[PDB]
Amino acid sequence: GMKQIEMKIEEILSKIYHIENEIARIKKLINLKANKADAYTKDQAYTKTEINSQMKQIEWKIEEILSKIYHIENEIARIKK
Amino acid sequence: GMKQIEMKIEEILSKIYHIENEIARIKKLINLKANKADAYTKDQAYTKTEINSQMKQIEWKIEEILSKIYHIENEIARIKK
Amino acid sequence: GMKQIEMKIEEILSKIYHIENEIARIKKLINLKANKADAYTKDQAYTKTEINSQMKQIEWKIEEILSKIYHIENEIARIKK
Repeated sequence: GMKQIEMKIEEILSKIYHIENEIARIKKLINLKANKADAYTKDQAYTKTEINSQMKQIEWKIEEILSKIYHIENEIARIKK
Repeated sequence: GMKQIEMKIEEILSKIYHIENEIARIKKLINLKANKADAYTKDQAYTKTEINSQMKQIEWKIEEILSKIYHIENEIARIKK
Repeated sequence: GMKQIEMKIEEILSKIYHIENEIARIKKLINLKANKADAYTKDQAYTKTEINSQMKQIEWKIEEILSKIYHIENEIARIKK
C-alpha cells in the first residue's frame, strides 16, 4: 500500500521536474520574441512593394522632366545656330 | 488515511496532465511569435508617417520643377515666334 | 510513515501551485509578443538605410535638374537681352 503510493510519488516528482525544466526553457524562448509594442506591422509601415510603387511614380516624373529638358536644350541650340 | 492519500494523488495526476497540455499549447503558440532578431522596429525602419513626409517633400520639389519647365517652354515658344 | 507521505504530498501541491502561477505569467508574456503573421521583417519592408539610399538617388536627380534649369534660365535671359 505504502509501496504503491511511494512509486506514484516518484513518478509525480519526475513529471514535475520535467515541467520545471520545460518552463525554464520556455522563459528563455519568450525572451527571444519581439514585443507587440515594438514590432512594426502593416499599421505602422509600408511594405517593399508599396515603397517601390511610390518610388516608381517619382522616377517616371523625373525621367519625363529629363526628357523635357533635353528637348529644351536642343531648342536652344537651334535658336543660337 | 490511505484512501485520502490516494485521492490526493489522483488530483495531483489530473493537475499534472492538465498542466502538460497547457505547456504543449504554449510551445506551439510561442513558435507563432516573431523573433526579436527578425522583427523590424523603429530602430530599423521608417513609419508610414515618416515616409509620407519625405515623399511629400519630394513631390513639392517636383511640382516646383514642373512649373519652371512649363515657364521655360513658353519662353522658348515666344522667342521662336 | 503516513505522516511523511502526507508531507511529500504537501510539498508536491506547493510545487504545483507555484507552477500554475508561472504558467499564468507565461501566458500573459506570450500575449505581449508579436505574431509572425503580423511582424514586418526584411522579407516585407525596407530598412531606414535602404530607404535613405533610394531617397539619395532621387535627390541627386532633383539636384541635376535644378542645376540644368538654372543654367537654361541664364541662357534664355542672355538670348533675350
